[PDB]
Amino acid sequence: IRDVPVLYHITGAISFVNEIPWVIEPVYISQWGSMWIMMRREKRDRRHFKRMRFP
Amino acid sequence: FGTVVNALGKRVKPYLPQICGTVLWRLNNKSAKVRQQAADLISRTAVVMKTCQEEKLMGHLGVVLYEYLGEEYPEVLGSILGALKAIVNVIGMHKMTPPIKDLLPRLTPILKNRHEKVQENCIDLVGRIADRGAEYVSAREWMRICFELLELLKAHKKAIRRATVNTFGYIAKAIGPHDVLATLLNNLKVQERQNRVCTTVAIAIVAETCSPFTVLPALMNEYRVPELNVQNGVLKSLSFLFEYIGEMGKDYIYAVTPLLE
Amino acid sequence: SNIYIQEPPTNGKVLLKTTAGDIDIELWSKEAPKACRNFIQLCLEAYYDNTIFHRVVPGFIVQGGDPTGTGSGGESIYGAPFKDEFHSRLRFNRRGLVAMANAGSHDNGSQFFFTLGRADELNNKHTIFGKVTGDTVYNMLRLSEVDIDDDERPHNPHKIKSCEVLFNPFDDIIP
Amino acid sequence: NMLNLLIHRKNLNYLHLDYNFNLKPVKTLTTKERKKSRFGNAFHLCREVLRLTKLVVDSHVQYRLGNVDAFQLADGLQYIFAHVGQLTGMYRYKYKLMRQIRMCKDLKHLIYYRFNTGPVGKGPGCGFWAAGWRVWLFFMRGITPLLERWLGNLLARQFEGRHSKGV
Amino acid sequence: VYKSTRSAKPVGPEDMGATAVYELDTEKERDAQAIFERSQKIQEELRGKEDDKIYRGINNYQRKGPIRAPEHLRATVRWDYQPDICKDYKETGFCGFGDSCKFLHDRSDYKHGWQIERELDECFICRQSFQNPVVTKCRHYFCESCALQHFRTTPRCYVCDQQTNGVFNP
Amino acid sequence: WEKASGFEESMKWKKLTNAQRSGLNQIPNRRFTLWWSPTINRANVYVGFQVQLDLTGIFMHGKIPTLKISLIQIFRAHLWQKIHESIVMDLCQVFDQELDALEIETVQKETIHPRKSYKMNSSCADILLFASYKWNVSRPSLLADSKDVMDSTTTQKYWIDIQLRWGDYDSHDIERYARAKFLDYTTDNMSIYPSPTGVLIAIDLAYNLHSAYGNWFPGSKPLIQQAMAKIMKANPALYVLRERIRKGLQLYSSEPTEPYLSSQNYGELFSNQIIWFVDDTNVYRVTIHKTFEGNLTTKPINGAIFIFNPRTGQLFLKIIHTSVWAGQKRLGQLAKWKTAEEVAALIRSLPVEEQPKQIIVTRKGMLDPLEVHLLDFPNIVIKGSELQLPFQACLKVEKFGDLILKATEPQMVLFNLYDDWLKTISSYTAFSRLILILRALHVN
Amino acid sequence: MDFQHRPGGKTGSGGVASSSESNRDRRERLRQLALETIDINKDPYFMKNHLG
RNA sequence: CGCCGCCAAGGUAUGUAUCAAGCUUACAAG
Ligand SMILES: O=P(O)(O)O[C@H]1[C@@H](OP(=O)(O)O)[C@@H](OP(=O)(O)O)[C@@H](OP(=O)(O)O)[C@@H](OP(=O)(O)O)[C@H]1OP(=O)(O)O
Ligand SMILES: [Mg+2]
Ligand SMILES: [Zn+2]
Repeated sequence: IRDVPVLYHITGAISFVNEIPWVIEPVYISQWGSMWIMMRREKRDRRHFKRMRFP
Repeated sequence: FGTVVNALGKRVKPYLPQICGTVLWRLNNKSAKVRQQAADLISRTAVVMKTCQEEKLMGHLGVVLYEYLGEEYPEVLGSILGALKAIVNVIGMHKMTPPIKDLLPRLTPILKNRHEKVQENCIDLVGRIADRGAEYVSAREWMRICFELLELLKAHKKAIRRATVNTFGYIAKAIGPHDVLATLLNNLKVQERQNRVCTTVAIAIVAETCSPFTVLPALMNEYRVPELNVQNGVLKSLSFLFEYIGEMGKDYIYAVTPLLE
Repeated sequence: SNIYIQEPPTNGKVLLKTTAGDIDIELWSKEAPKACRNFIQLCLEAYYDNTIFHRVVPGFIVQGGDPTGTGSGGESIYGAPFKDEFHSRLRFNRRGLVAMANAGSHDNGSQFFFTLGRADELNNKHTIFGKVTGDTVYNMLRLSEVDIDDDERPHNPHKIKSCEVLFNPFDDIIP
Repeated sequence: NMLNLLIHRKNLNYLHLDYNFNLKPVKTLTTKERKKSRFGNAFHLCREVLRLTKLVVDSHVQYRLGNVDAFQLADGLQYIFAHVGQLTGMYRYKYKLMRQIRMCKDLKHLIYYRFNTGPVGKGPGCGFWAAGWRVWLFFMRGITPLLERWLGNLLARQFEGRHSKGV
Repeated sequence: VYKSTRSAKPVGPEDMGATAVYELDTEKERDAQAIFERSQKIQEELRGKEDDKIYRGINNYQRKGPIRAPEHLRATVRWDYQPDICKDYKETGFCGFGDSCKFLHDRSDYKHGWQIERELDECFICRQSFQNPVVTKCRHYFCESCALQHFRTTPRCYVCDQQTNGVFNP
Repeated sequence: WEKASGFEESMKWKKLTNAQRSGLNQIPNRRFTLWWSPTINRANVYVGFQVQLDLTGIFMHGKIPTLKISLIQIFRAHLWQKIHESIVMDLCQVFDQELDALEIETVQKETIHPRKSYKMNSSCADILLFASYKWNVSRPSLLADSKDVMDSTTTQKYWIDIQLRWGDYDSHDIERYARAKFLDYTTDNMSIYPSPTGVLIAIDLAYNLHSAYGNWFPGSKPLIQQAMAKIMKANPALYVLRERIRKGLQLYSSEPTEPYLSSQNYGELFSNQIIWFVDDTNVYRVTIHKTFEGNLTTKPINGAIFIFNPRTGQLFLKIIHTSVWAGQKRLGQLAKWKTAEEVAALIRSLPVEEQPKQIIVTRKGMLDPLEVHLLDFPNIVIKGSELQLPFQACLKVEKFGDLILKATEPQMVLFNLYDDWLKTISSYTAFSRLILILRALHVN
Repeated sequence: MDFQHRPGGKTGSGGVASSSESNRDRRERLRQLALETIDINKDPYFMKNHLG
């Protein structure tokens, strides 16, 4: 889900989400390495893969 | 071909598919001027298809001849208009498949084509449309073609010139003789005969169709315009008018005697 | 494709066998919980057996769930009538929708209705709680016979002869 | 709700902005209303950055409706970040960003020919979407002040009128 | 009556159309890109072979062509309502630009699509009962003794003063 | 091409204001753009935004103005609606034949809803067929199949919907379009279909070709195959579209007469579906001889199975060796079963795109043998027609004559009968040449 | 197209008139010319009669 | 040793006279 801070106008006009992401760079590079591995293993082992029908 | 199929009459029924297939394919042909043979053959065999209980294929080649009339060759388009004339006769006007609501507006720019054959067939068709189908317009449209029928004078064939004055009479019986007549009275200052005597004739036609007392005050008025041509024009139109109306001159002789004196 | 189903997924289905045929209404249980609980509870009581379809406005609606047959008798399993449950993705754009029938305020009972066409006048006025599974929408288009005799209620209305519960979420007992 | 309020403020009512951010006439507009209703690049460039974020948000809401899963979402918005231009028409109104469209399409090859190293196959599934996400954020990093300024001038000219022979 | 299949699984797809596939052209294995790929492949396998004349197919004697559509993208469709028609030549029969005008030269005033849409949403003289309603020459049905008294008043009729000429009939 | 009066000697010497004197002539510039409309408007270069014209279905993949002005004058006077109404009335009128089905009570043309003809995202049922009772309909399949198992819901009424589309060189396959779009509307929820059964018919105006994909109640599919091959062959609205393309394009034939086209089987061979001719007359054939002894007897020498593709000239000549003329029984009566095995082996041997959609045998003795040997291929029609061909005269030409006689094996050779005629003439004319040459060798 | 450098024309133009209306306008124009020249010459013997 | 990928204006006039929603303050007040 990733709930996140926000900052909204009292009129409900605009809702700025107010955060800079800030990841620790070894754990971030290793998380992307983790799902590079897992996502190769899912494209290898899906019987046929369909995307989204994009709008 | 025409005499043979007119002799065979109703016995030609299992040959109309062969003929109409031969003609519809025959009407492409390299543009090589065997397309007025196809269109002339349609105009000749247009008679035999009504008396042989065929109006479906009449409705089939009426709409085809509706768009072979964007030609650049004049002698092709003249035979197209001859064929389409023969179909407008052999079917009713109010029950034909390229209907007159959107057939006459295709014919108004054809009418600016200075070839004699195309002019001739176009105003024969516009005359039949203008008396029998005057409810298929804006009644602005008849006004903007009765400025076309002044340039459709000065046409060196005399059948064009005597058909266009009939079309003025019919346009007048449609939309009234106060708009077409101001047109014909602005036409009287041109310097050209073949173009003033044949609008004088048209003034007499619009006179005798929709009765004079609709033309005769304005035609009596424009003797006061100090030009030679318009004065000889209103006198020549009184000549053709009295010649046309005959015994109705008992009513109008006292109105024109102070003019002729 | 380009066709876009454009409405939330269902959960829980009830087959319902009227004299016009079999109609398998499948419910939006999550999107409208109290009304779907009402409907599977009453179908599980066999409340609706021998109940007629007493009003047909052909092209607009066909109503049922009146075991008195006049247009007012409906007894929910809440005792008092309950609340309307609207949803922005449940609207009356098509046939096959099933909705509780209201007389104004939060007054929903047993009396419900099928739609027969487009019903945009009823948006935010009635609680859509189920669609009809296709190949059986024609059995509920059998219900729209032009026999109406009046502004409503034809000669021989179709009666609900049974009411199964093909799938039962949210555990219940009858009375 | 504010791109539609510009249209309702200018009393157009023959243009329809739909929920996926297109803008369509509905009337074969006559030429006094062809000339009042055309927009510049400050309306349209904002409309297509909002169409881009509408596609990304529709991907995540398709995932959290639960009717598409995580590998398929990851391949989804990798396709979104890689193939804008083909699905937003934002380049049309600001053509300098065509470079970044190409820079997605270039680096896509980098990723899409190292997924397919080995027995993995030449089909869809490359859900490694960081490297396109980054460049379409580095676009917005410098398109924040520019079309904030363009919309400043647009809202000024709408709410206090244009100045004829001023500057 | 259409009997139902009577199973609890709902009507449609599980993904609710989120993998709708756009299958309006030739399918993947028979597509011309795939035929080109087959030809490419089989020309790569037979290389040391020199005219073994087993013929293999048409193309293979020695990705362009009809190109494959993205299956995962519905194309965003508009209506191009704005017709290219000379307003002049439509309503006048004369364009000042001749055949150099960039518009159509059509003269048909058939309705547009949106126009079809926004129509698509929408006795008697005495005034008594007919006491022998009896006639004259010319359709005039009067009551009997009342029209006799009418003849005592005036010899012609009441409706249009037509000459009865004494003639009076039932 | 155009011939007509671009010189235009003294034109009809008119007045010519300014822009009609010096401006550029738009009309050849837009007939060229009309002419390459499938490849200038192809659907899949960028596959994003497309804009369909009003009152038609053309979709315009690009901001090209001259193409739009070319493609609107040939759909000028509401003619998309007019083609829709014309073909739907022609194939409601072909269902005056009611009792030749199971029956048909009525064929209700439903209420003429405008804007159906080009509403692409949704559809309605167009003509509804009522019945007395229980048409036992099929599962949905094309009208290019043959199998038609026909075991599904026995239903009362059966709708028919007809769809029109336009070309564009990347999607011109409406075997696939009718399938995909039938599925799209029948699984839709804005549909107003009156029954789960009926068929959707797709026709493809530019690149004019037709198919359908629905389910089939018994006497319908071979009816409507002929019933709309006749509509594509002849229909007034779908003829004024044809000639209005030709007049907005300036094309003319240059032949005196209509080029041999009729309701002959010659003419649908060349609709880019693969059709094969099959000659099996010369499977068994006997030499004429005098021996040492004065007696006269018969020798079963090796025979031929001719298989001929008329569009490409490919001649699959199967040899049938002498030595399978021993051991078997009813030798003049088993070739019809030993032929269909080899022809289906040829079907299996060839690539996927080269195998036929239709096979036309000679005089009928193999419709059920090919039906029972083509169990692995349901969708091949086997037909006997009146273009009987003298492939026996192919045993008079010497390159075939020695190769058929002197063989040691079921050799299965290939030849090509259109030598280099397709460099200069069409398949149509080279076939009209080849049947002349074979019939001329046959009679003399 | 050069939409800038094409020989322009305006919409609703009605076009250039035929020979009869053009030379009738030439005769009226030439009448106005000769009338103003004799007016400048102040000729007292020029008369135009009842028929032009 | 492998360029390239395209929107808008420029044409279907504008200028007047009566007839509502859009937008505007919800005010100063014997
Ligand atoms: O962009 P698309 O045509 O939709 O297809 C792209 C890509 O195209 P470009 O390389 O032109 O950007 C390549 O496909 P092709 O170049 O072969 O058309 C790519 O590389 P591979 O083809 O080697 O994989 C891959 O295509 P594929 O579908 O084979 O993965 C990929 O496809 P996506 O569109 O799914 O990214
Ligand atoms: Mg200008
Ligand atoms: Zn024009």
